[PDB]
Amino acid sequence: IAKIPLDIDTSLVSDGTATAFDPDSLVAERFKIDRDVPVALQQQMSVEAPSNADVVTFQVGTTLRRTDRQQDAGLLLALVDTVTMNRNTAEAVLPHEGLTYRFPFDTEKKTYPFFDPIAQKAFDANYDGEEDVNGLTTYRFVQNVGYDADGKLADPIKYSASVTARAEVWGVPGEPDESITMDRFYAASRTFWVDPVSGTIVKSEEHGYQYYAREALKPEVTYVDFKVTTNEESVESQVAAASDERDRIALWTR
Ligand SMILES: [Xe]
Ligand SMILES: [Xe]
Ligand SMILES: [Xe]
Repeated sequence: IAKIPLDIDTSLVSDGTATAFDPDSLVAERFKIDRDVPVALQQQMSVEAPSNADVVTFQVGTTLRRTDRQQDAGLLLALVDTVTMNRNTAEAVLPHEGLTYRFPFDTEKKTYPFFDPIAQKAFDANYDGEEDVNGLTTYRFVQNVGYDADGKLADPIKYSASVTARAEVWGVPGEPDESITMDRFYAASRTFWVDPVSGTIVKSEEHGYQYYAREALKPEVTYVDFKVTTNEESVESQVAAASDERDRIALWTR
């Protein structure tokens, strides 16, 4: 019925709060962890080569920054991702699988595989109900990565990463000047609000958690624990884009 357009160029922002390690304390006497820090997650998406009649490539740059700092300070996380997807299905075709940044046209009330770029694997995005978003009826989907159905930490992803520091520097118990090596782990939970016609994700809520531990289910030191939601302006921009796409599709479909 339709193809993902080749002229997508969006910059979306999600605001929220985090507990975060201060990267500027890496060589300090004690690793500094700041609580209840305001943050902004910015996602910039642009179309790149290869894109043609069949496929579309998106380059996505994502940053998480503290908003109680000026522009040269407070960068917490940065990720660049590149994916080529089928223009008709939105499915991925470094190797990605399933949905990544959009749902298919005529999205159904069912489970979809949705890629997590840190886990480097697709996890179920389960249908969770209908909800109005700025006058548009959307389908809500929920994806858990490392958390079970009850929201308990169960299978966090171990990064392939490790950090070695004295117990006094980590701020954990230990023998005097004991050297401790901890692995980095990741777990996340996301909610997507989807326009069922165009498949556009008009709003998202994301709760990301990265920490250091000797054992996966016994987190010891937080790297980042953030919860963000797409801001009003970004939701309005996506609802407008989805609405334009829907108006165009309505002209040649039944
Ligand atoms: Xe990020
Ligand atoms: Xe660290
Ligand atoms: Xe850390």
